[PDB]
This record gives sequence, structure tokens and C-alpha cells, in this order.
Amino acid sequence: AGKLPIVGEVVLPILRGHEDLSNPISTVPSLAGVHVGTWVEDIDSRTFPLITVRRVGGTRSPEHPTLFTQPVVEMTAYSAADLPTTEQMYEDALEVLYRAARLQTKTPAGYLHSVTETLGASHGPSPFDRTWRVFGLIRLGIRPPKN
Amino acid sequence: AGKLPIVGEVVLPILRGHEDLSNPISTVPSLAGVHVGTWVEDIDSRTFPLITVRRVGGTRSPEHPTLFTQPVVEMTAYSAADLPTTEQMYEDALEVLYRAARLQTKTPAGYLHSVTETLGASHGPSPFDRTWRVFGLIRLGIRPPKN
Amino acid sequence: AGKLPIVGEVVLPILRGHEDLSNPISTVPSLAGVHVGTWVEDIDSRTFPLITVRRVGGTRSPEHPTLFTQPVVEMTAYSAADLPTTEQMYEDALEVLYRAARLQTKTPAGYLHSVTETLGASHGPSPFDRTWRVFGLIRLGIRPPKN
Amino acid sequence: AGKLPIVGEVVLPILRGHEDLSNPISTVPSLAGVHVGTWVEDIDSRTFPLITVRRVGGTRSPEHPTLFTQPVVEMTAYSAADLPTTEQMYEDALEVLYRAARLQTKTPAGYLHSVTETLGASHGPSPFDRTWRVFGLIRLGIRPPKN
Amino acid sequence: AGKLPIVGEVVLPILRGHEDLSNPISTVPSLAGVHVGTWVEDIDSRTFPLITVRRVGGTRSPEHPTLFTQPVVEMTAYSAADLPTTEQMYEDALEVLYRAARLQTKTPAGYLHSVTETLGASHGPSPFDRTWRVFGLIRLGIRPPKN
Amino acid sequence: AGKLPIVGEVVLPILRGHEDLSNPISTVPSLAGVHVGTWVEDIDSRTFPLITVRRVGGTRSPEHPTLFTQPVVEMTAYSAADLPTTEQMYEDALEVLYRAARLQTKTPAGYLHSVTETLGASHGPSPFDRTWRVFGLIRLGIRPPKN
Amino acid sequence: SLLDRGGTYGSPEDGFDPVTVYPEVTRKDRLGNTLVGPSLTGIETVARFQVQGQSGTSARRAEMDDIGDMTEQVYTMRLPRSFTTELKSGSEVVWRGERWGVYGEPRRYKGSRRIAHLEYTVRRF
Amino acid sequence: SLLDRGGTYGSPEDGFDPVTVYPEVTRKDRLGNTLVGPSLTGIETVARFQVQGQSGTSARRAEMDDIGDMTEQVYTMRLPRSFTTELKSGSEVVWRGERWGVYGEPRRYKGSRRIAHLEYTVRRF
Amino acid sequence: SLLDRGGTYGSPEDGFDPVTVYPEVTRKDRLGNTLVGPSLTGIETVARFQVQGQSGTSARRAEMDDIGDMTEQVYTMRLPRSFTTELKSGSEVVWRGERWGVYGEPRRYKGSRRIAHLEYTVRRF
Amino acid sequence: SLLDRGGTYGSPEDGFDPVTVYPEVTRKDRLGNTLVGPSLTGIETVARFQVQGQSGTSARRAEMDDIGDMTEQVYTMRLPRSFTTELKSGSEVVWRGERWGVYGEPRRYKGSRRIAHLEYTVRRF
Amino acid sequence: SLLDRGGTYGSPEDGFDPVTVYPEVTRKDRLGNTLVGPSLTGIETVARFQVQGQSGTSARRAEMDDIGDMTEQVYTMRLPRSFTTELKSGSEVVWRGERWGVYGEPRRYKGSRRIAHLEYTVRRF
Amino acid sequence: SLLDRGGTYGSPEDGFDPVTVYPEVTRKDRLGNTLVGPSLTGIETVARFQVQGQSGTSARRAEMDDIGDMTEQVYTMRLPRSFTTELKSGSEVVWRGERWGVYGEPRRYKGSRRIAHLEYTVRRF
Repeated sequence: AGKLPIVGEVVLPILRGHEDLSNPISTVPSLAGVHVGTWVEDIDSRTFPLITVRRVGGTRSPEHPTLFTQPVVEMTAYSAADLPTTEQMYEDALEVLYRAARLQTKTPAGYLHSVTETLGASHGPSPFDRTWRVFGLIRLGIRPPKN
Repeated sequence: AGKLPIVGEVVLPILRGHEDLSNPISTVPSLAGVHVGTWVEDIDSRTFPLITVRRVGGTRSPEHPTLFTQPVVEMTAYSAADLPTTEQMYEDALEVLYRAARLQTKTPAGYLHSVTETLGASHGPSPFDRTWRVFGLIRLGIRPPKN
Repeated sequence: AGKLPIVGEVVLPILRGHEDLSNPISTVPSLAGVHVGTWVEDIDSRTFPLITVRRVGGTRSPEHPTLFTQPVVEMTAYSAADLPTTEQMYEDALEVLYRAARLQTKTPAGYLHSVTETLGASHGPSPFDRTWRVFGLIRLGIRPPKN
Repeated sequence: AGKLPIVGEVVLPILRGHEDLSNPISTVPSLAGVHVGTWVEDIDSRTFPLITVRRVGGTRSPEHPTLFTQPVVEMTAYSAADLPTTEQMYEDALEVLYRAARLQTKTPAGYLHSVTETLGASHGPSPFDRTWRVFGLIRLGIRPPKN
Repeated sequence: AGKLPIVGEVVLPILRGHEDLSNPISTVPSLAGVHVGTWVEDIDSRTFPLITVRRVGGTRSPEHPTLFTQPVVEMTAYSAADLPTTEQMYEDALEVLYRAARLQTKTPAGYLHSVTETLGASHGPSPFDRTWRVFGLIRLGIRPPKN
Repeated sequence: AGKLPIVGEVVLPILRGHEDLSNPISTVPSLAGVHVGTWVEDIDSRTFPLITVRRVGGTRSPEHPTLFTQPVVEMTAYSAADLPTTEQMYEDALEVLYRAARLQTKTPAGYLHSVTETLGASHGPSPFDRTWRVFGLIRLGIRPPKN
Repeated sequence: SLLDRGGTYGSPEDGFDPVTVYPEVTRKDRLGNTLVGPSLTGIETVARFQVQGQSGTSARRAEMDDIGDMTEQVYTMRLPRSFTTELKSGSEVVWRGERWGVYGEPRRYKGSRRIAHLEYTVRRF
Repeated sequence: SLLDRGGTYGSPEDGFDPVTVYPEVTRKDRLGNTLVGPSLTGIETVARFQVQGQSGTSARRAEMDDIGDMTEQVYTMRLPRSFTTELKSGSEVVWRGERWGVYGEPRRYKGSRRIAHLEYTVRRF
Repeated sequence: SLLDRGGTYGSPEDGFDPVTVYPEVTRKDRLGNTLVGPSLTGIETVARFQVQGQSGTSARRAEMDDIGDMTEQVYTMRLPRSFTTELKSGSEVVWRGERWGVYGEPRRYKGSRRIAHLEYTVRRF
Repeated sequence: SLLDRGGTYGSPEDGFDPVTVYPEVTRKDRLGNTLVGPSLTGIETVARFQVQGQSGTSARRAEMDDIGDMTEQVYTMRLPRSFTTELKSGSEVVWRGERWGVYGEPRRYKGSRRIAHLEYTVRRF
Repeated sequence: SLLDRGGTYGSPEDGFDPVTVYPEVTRKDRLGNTLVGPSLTGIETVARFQVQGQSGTSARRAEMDDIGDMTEQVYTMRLPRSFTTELKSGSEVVWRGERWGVYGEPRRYKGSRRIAHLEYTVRRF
Repeated sequence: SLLDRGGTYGSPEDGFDPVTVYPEVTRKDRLGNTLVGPSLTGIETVARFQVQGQSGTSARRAEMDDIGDMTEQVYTMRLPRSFTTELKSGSEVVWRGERWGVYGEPRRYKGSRRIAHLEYTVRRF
């Protein structure tokens, strides 16, 4: 049964709402037009609003290291609009990950098996010109694709 | 049940005594004229007294993520008057949140379910010219609106 | 019934030995002439020896938030004389709080119910020209005025 | 029977896929041409992609110090290509350690007896111009060679 | 029973070997001629070797706050000679405390009831010139004088 | 029973292989010619390889303070050769301490009773021009020299 | 005087680039907090830009690799004195088709009626 | 000349701005601590303001968005020697119709009887 | 003019070295993030390199042994004004057979038609 | 000779303020530590004060509200060469009726027998 | 011409010292890592050493005493321009019979064909 | 010239003070570590002391009150060129009957036969 993916190949199709990894604009109704990625673009290219996900920890499962894994991702959300809009945008990203976990959603790279906040949506200082950042740590759980 | 709100759409009507989100001036008898918000305005516009509520953490409830939330807010009171007036004003903000929890108050965005100090009132250094600050962390509990 | 006070309105009458909040000079015989208050004055007004108490966390009690509070106060003692005099002065301030607690002393703003060190008398660096600081954390307990 | 080695003499042949310690580029199919070593070469000699192994802790076993030891190694993967290639390369290296432990892989300096992550694939800031870095801690366990 | 003392009025006669508080040179045979105090003197009178004792802080006992107390002191030893002499001087000072506790030694200010290291003798950077420093924390126990 | 020693009077004869304290060059065959001491010499005198043993904590035992003690020693290996040679030199120092403990090795100053690691061999930055440091903390037990 | 030279947006003088300047306005957010930001309607004008920020604790920050392809640029900026509008710290400028924020309030120089002028900083990150 | 130069509040010299100056008084708080602050009655006068400057560690504090729309503005201030009232760290000034605190005690220069003057700092923020 | 002096890649002036310069190109990673880096085809030109004033907190950082054999080198770098292409952050240069990154965006000096030029910084680490 | 200048406590000359100077003595605390501090009997003199000890960007320390309200002032001080007593670092000065501590030991300049003098720093915080 | 001027090792010029210079080699360690270090065969030559000094951040580092008897010395070195070999940062120098490391790569100054030279830092700790 | 004018311990010039200088001696401790410290026998000579520029962070540590009465003071010390023995880190000097340590190795200047000299820093803590 396949190989375990890097966490971005499972989370990003689920937040974006399409299987095409080359197209970073989200199409999910709660997040239409939100750019979703692993890495913040150069100022001559970046567009807000923006969701960004990075792996911060989380081992493979010690029971079977090749069959289940529990990566922890720091999810973040940025906007140039106002602080309430970036709080609602992070809440609208949790409401996608929880539903995508209930439905056990398949992606070409693997299955999203479970979701758990380990540090919930938190306001912090932003490194960009005039934008509001909120962030939190999600412990995911991921299983390999069939065959 | 409806969708769960951002924490500001529940706490602010409860501290202000209005359902009107456009008007930050509190009308609660113990906090009359206190400006209550989530962001500190430009120097040419701000006024003291001021209360700032700002989300620091706290997850959805893990056994029903779409039906209950325990957000942690940092609540901060600022004054230009004196330190006793600043801690009395934070004290009178707790006495409103605890009453609003016992009475189970409905807000158009959600119900305030319960309140708990995670870190009590504490004096600290203030970022503005000649004002005093006291702050603490409140773990709230929020339930979705009825529709 | 009453209302719970800010911690200064209970501790200061007990350290000063009089109910007049406008007069910071202590009259308790082990602390006679010591200036006691929440906020050190400008250098043109300040005098030593001096004690100061700051609110530094500690919550309302979970089971009855409107009836009993356990505020932590940082207590600090300063002198221009010598280091063993600030140790003796801080030590003599505990002897007043423990007596005032076991006697269950009433003040117009509330009753001092119990006293407990949570970080004992400790020597530290002083922010003032040629003076010694001794400090510690006291977790108090407070009950509201009976009326 | 034998003596316990420095940790590099066990895991470097296992990540490289050959017992020749003089030849740092790996030949394992998932890591073809990756440079693997304890120490980053001078800028006139660096090539990317690169994996590095550093000991960070972990004792001899307390009940037979000469017979078993559990060194914690930090493993860090660097690339000039992109972040996905860097976390793919780290997973494709960690898959070799988990297989090499399951097979009890004999190396001329000792046997790799077990493998266990204690931090997993955290993304971090790189010290080298235009390169991504991901790192984690692995608690290995190693047995001395038979003689 | 008298009032509880400040810790310097008990420890210093035990280290010095005489009840004259005005004379900082110790006479106990293991420490003949070291200077024992709570405050490092000005460089125009400072004399090495010296032992500095100061309260890092530990509470009254909660069982009877007026009858037994457990002050933690940071004890330090300094020398201009060499590091071995500075270690040996800390060991020889600690051996006086462990004996003076066993004998329940009376001091005019109180009784040294018990001794316990909470952080053992350790080397660290010295604040001044050629000298070496060794330090640790002792939780003492003190009983009031029998007046 | 005699007095307990400073930890350097026991650990150094075990690592050096002779109880002449005036001669810091080791003769133990696994690490012969290594300079073993407690204090790194001036740049005009120092020679590499070097081992530094430094007291970093560990109390007398509370059961009988004058009969048994458990110093914690930070042990550090330095070399100008390469990182693997610095690792193997630290391993070859543990292999001597564990053997010397297994025998209860006698020295003029005391008996080495037991050896354990509280932080295992780890790589770190070196304060000396073009050298590698490997270090860890050993907790080791000592007993009095009979008599 | 260099304070009064500049020309106009369609044809500047030698040292001056044409810019669109968006002065500050205040908006309410969803919860009634007041935020400063750039107006929707820009003013065509010309401006004198000069390099800034070369001190060793800030020259290191010019390019980063921690979470994204981030860079930071800093310039002092001045409009000719015929531009009577003032750019408060929420304002923005379009220069060379890039969008540059004003950064902090304007510095005021006022020594005498012929020396007097305002100088801005602009920043992009 | 420049030390004595300032006009009246209704008619400044061109290098000077009219200000209302609130000298310090002390009040007791609710628990008997004396607090310094500005008097309720202001003295109308004129003052000379010049920008206090920047460094790589302090220029980055001119505008922020950690918790609010913060800015900081630092100016030195001098009052003409006919002004015999002395301001103190609790004093405030109204300049251009906005309210500026004095920051730290006055810097007192007394090299000789004709050079002697006081300079203040004011900080907004 | 020390501006536009340099000559050509086959025959430089004295102050100038021949370089191959790889301008900005934008690419997608596996996950559709938009990265920036050097083009695969570089222009051949001449360039003026001068040691940047690496001092104090940054001087100790010239060589390190915490994880590997590591150094930093910093040069300001400038091209003759006949070179009309602009390099950007994450463009690269081959100088003296070594490969050097442009660090941060170019600094634009524009005071008048005669004086106007761009200066870059390059690093190798 | 500005080193020999300045009058007497009743009539000081122009650049100099009359002061009472309390030279150092050593007391013992109740545990037998010696401590430096000012004598009970002060010497009446005249002294010259100037506005800074040494330069620094950390001028934010001049006023604070972290605990209580506080300011720090620093002046360089000098005494005429006829004043033969030396003030060690435990000493104090009364200036304008305020009380100012000497801060650190005096700085000795001794280039030649006519240049030679001592200079002191004083603080109040 | 202070760049070309200098003696032979057996007979230095006014203000130059004789040195043995050990240029770079690479060695391979027990585990196949590639390490820089000094060659075993030295080139005898002369060199000009000047103190690099310390800024106030680092003047404290000259004699440390926390872990051992430790000092740090920083000198700037130049070799006569006829010396064609180059010391690539892993290199070492023997000066006054004691052994000094080169620190970081050489600084290259090349503004003009007669002014061009390389300068090194050497360090000992 | 100023490099070698100083007189004798019984009769200095005016710019120089008489000192007893204790050269470096090395000794074994109880455990065989080789320490360094002042010799038991001093050399009587004369020296030129000048106040060191503490104007960084060091001016805030000229007097401190956290653990004891402590007062770092720093001077730059030089001996006439007729004094042939070098001092080293942890050598000591007696000046005004106080005892001052040499701090770090001598700074060595050697521009020419006419300019060549050593200069030392000294400290008291």
C-alpha cells in the first residue's frame, strides 16, 4: 500500500478544493480566492489573503512507522483587510479540515485520517507591511494511498 | 445550530452592553464610557479608558469540534487616571463576564457558556505615554447560535 | 453581600495600621515611618525605607467567583541604610500579615482571610541609586465587606 | 565481544549504502547522489543536496554500559532545489533508517538495532544562501560487532 | 520564644566560629582567616579568600509560620589562589554546616535546626579580576531563640 | 573515615592512569598522551588533545552527608584533528570511567564508587581556533579514603 | 531652490520620479475598531527618493529565507512644497508601478520660512 | 540671539510655533501615592522644535502593528529665555493642536551667563 | 566617469573584472509555490567590486566552526550603465570562477542625469 | 585657565554652581560588612556641570512607568584645582538643593603639569 | 610604494616582520568529510602587521577567565605584492615564533592596476 | 620624543607616574593545571596612564550595586622604550599604591624604527 507522502501533498488539495497541485488559489466556498501554500512569495508576486502551512514536528507512528504518521503543521492566515477577517479566515480553515477528516477524504498522495488542534487560533505579530497574522498548530494524521 | 463565531462577536456585545458592533463605547453601568475593542487605534483617534480583548489560544472541543469551543482571550485594561482605577476597571470587567455567564447570555453570533481565569489580573509595563496596564487570560466557552 | 475589592484596599490598611488610605506612612510599631504603597514616587518626593505591593496574578475562586479571591501580591522592601535592614524590614512585614490573617482583621473594603508565601523573601538588584531590594510573592485570600 | 563505535561509523554506511567510509555520496535508490556526512565542507567544496548527522545526546545503557547504547542524532537535510524536495529527501532518508533497523543491518563497526524519532521533520531557517533545511532528532540504538 | 531571625544572624556565627557579628574573619580551623559575609566589599578593602552568603528565598513553614522557617541561601566561595583551593574551601564550609546542624548549635539570634543542599557545589564565572568562584544553594531550617 | 575529597582528586587519577597529581599527560593506553585537567591553560602553554572535567552540580547524599557524595561532572573533550577523533576520544574516556567504577578503583584521595551519564556525549561549538568540542555530564559517586 | 523644483507627473525635472500618492483615510472594521489605511483615490505628483538604512544591524535584513522570499527596501521621500497635502502614516505611494508604504509620520523641518519642509520615509517588505 | 528670539503666542518669529504649555503638578491617587501630571491651566507661549533623530535599533519603532496602530515621534524643544517657568517629566505641551508629553527632565546648559539655556524632549507615542 | 567606464568581457579596464551574470527567473515548485532564482543563460559583462564595511557584530561572523567550514564575504558590486538589464534579489553572478548571489534588491541613486546609477551587494556563504 | 576658574560658595563666577560636597566614609552594617557612603559633614565649594556622561542611543531610559514613575539624569562634573579632596564613588553632592550621587571613581587626566585634572560623573535616579 | 616594498626573510625592511606562511590544503577525515587546514610545508616571507583593535562590544573579550586562561588578539596582515600565493582562510602563519590563524578569506582591493592588493586578518585565541 | 622621555622611579617627568611592575610568572595548581600570575619580585619604573573610552555599554558598569560595592575602571598604560621586558595578560602593576592588572596582551605597533612601541590596557574591578 504505497508510501507515506510529505504533509503538503495531503493538506493542500483539501484546503484548495482541487487535486491540481500547480494552482495555489483556493476554490472552497468559505475560502474562495485565498492563496494557499507552503512558502510566502516575493513581494512582486504575493497576494493577500494568504494561508500558509509549515511542518513543525510529529513523528511516524511507532506501532508501524511505514503505515501511519502524525505530522504537526503550523497553519497561519494573513490578510490586508482587518483583524476580524483573518480570525474568520482561520476559523473557516478549521471548518474545512474537520469536515475533510469526518469524510476520510482521499487525495492522490494519501488519506487525511484525523485532525487535532494542539495550539488553537492565536493572534501574533506579522512580518509584512500592513497585515494581521493568526496561527496555530494542527496535529494531523495521514495514511498511505492504496496499492 | 449555526456556525461557531470568532470570539470577538460574542465577548464584545457582553462587555459593551450593545448588540451594535459599530459602536465601541461601553454602556454597562460599571464600565460606562470605557472604549472596548480588539485593536488599539491611532494616537489622533484613541481615548482612555480602554479595554482590549485579544485571542491567545484555546481549541475547539475535541469530542464535538463543530458544537463547542474554549477560546482563551487576553483581556487588558488601560487608563490615564491612576493604577487603582485601572485594576478596578479590570475587576469590574470580570464581574460583568461572570454575571453574563451565569445568566447564559445570548448574543446574535452565539451563546456565552462559561468563563474561567487561566492567569488572573496582573500589573505590567504599558506601551503608551503615561498610562497604566493590567491584564489576564480568560478561558471562555462558546456555543453556536440557534438560528 | 458586598463587592470584592482591589487587593490594595485590603493589604494597605493592614500594613499601614490605619484605615485612612490617603496617608502612606506606616504606624505599626515594627514598621514605624515606613512608606507603604503601590507605586514608587518621583525622585523629588520619594523617601526610604519603603515597601511596595503589586498585583501579580492569582484568580477568583472557581466554585464561587463573587465570594472569595486569592490574589498574588509581589511584596518588595527597599532601604538606603544596609542589606540586613531590608531583610529585617521584609521579615517584619510578614509578621504583620500573618498576625492580621490569624486575627481575621476587618478593613472597610474587605476581610483578610489567609496568607501564604509562594516565593519567600529573596535578595535582588535594585533600580534606585544605592539601595537594597528584598522581594517575594504572597498569595492572599480576601472576603467581601459583609454589607 | 567488540567495542561500541562512534555513532557515525554505524549510520553513515546505512544512509550511504556502502561500507567505504571515504566516499560521502550515497548510492541508495531513494537518495542517489545525496552527500551524507558529519560536517559541512568549505564553500568551494559544498554540493547540494546534502544530509548531515550530528550527535546531540543519549547515554550508554545503564544496566550494561559496554553492551548497548542509544545515541540521539540530529539528522538535517539541505537542498538548493525547493522546500518540497527537502522534506521529501528527509522522509526518503528516514524510510532507509526504519528499514535498516527492521533488517538489523550489520555494519563493520556495529549493528543498527533500533530507530525512534523524538522530533520529526521540523522545517527551520538555513545558514546557507538560497537553501531550505528540515531537521529532526532520532534516538538510535546500536550493538557492538561480534569477534 | 523570641521572634524568628533573618538568616544572616544565624548562619554567619556558625561559619565564623564566634558570636561577634562585627568581625567578618572566620576562626573555625577548616576556614581560618577567610572573610565570611553577605556583601562583597569595595575593592580598596576587599580581601580574598571570602565566602558570600545571601538569601535566594524560601518560605516560613505553613504549619506554624511564627515557629519554624526554611530559608534557601546561595552560598559562594571566591579565591585568588586556584580553582582546587576554591572547591576545597566550599567543601570545608559545607562540612561546617552539616556538623553545626547535627549538634543543633545555639546562636544568640536562633538555632540552626537542619541543612540540605538543593543545588550542590558548582563552578561558574567570577565577577572580578583573577579570581575563581564556586557556588550552590542550601535550604536551611531555623528555630526561634528560647527567650 | 577521612574527609570526602574535591571531585578532581578522584576523577583525574582514573583518567590519567597515575596518582601523581603534578603531571597532566595521561598514560591509559586507549587515550594516551591526552592532556587531562580541570582548567584550560594559556594559549602559549596549551596542547591538544585535551580533556576538561569541571564540577557542575551534585550534592552530598542526604542519608549520611559525610559518608557518600554524588558530584555531577561536566566532561569535555577537545581536539585539533577532526570531529570523529574528538568523539572517539570522549568514548574512550567513558570506557575508562565505567571500567574504573566496575572495579571500585582506589585513589589516595577516595574511592570511585559508581558512574552514570545524566547527559550523553554531544557535539557543540568550541571557544578555541579550529578545534572541535564534544561534551556530556557524568554523575559519579565517591566514598572516603578509609583511615 | 531644491525644495520647490520638480515639474509635473507628465514631465518631471531631473532628480524626480512621477508617483501616485494615496493619502490616509480611516475605516471601521467588522467589530467597530477604527483602522488607518490608504484612500481609494490617488493624487498624481512627483517625488525625490534617496537610499537609506545601510547601518550594520539593518543592512543584514535586506533578504531573508526563513518562511518566504522576503526582502526589505527603505528610501527617504520628498514631494515639492507646492504639494500642500500631508501623508499621515497610513498612506501609500505608487512609484515605478510598485506600491510603497509611508513609514511613520513625516519629519518636520522648520528652521526658517525658506528652509522649512516635510520629509517622509517609504518602505517595502 | 536665537536663545532670546521667540515672538508672542499671537505673533511668532518664523522659526517658532505657538504652543500651550501645561507645567507639572502632583495629585494623590485613590490609595495615597502621589502621581506627577500636567496642570489643568496652560501657559500660552512659543517653542522651537527639531527632530531628535534615528539609529538602526530605533528607526524600526517609528510605526508598528503588533497590537494596534502605534507610532512614535521624537522632537527636541526649546522655549525662549523670557519663559521663567521650568517644565518637568510629568508636564505636557499642545503643538499644532495635538498633545505632546515632555520626556525626561530638561537638559541644562550653563557654559557661561550668555550661552546658558534649557533644552527639552517631547515624544507623543 | 567612473560610471560607464568598464569596457568589455574580453578586455576590461583596470578597476573591473569580467563576470557572467544570471538575471532573475521565476519557477513553480512541486506544490505550486512561486520561487525565484538565477536564469540558466547568463549575460557576459564587466563589474566593479569593492569590499563592504563588515564591522563590529558582523566582523566576528567572517569564519565559523559550529556545524561546518563556513565563511561570509560581502562586496558592493556595480555594472557600467551600458548594461541595461536589472538584476534582482536571488539573481546570481560568476566572478573569478566562483558563484556569488546578489543580496537584496539594487540601491537606486538618481540625483541627476549625470550622477544616476544602480549599486548592488553580493555575498558568498 | 578654565581648570583654576570659579569663585567661592557665596559668589561662584559664571559657568559654576555652588554645591555642598559630601566625601566618602565607610560604615559597618549589623553583620560586620563595611559599606561606602557619604560623610555627615559636607564641604562647601563651586562646580561645573555638563549634560552627558558618555554617548548612547538608549536615551529611552530617561523616563519610565514600569514600576512607579522614574527618571534618570547624568551630568559630567568638575571642581576647581584648589579643591584638594578627592571624592570616591560612595560620595554625594548637593546641587540646586537636589542630592546627586558621584557615579564610579574619578577619571584622571595627567598629560602634563598644567593640563592635569580630575573629572567626575554624577547621576540622579 | 608601500605595497611592493618589503625585505627578504633573512633581512626585513623597516616595519616588516619575517614569517613562515603555511598555505591551504584539504584533508579527508575518518568518515570521509573534507576539512581545510594548513599545509605541512611553509613558505618563508615577510609581512606587515597592524592592530585591528576592539569596538566596545568586544573590548571585554581580550582576557576571558570563565573556562580557562584565555585571550584573543586580532591583527591585520599584508604580504609584499610580489608574493603570488594566496592564504584561503584554513591557512596559518608563524610570527615572532608563535602560530596565528588567518581569519576569514582575504579582502581584495582592486580599484586600479597600481593600487591593487590583498589584505588578511590574522587571529589567535 | 614622547615614546621614551619618562625619568626614573625616584624622579619621573610630569606626564608619567612611578609604578612597580610585576612581570608574568607561571605556576602549577594542586591538580597540575598550569596557571599564570604576577611574579613575587617587581621592577620599579615609570608609566603614562590615559583614561580609556568606556563610551559603549561599559560606562553603565562603572559602578554597580547588585552583589557588592563594585566599580570597573580602565586605563591605557605605556612604558618608556628603554623598558625591555614585556608584560603579558595577568601580569600586574602597582600605581598610586593601588594594584592594577594588565588586561589582555600588549597591542604592538611597528610602523618603523621611529614609531615602534607597545601599549597595554590595565583594569581594577
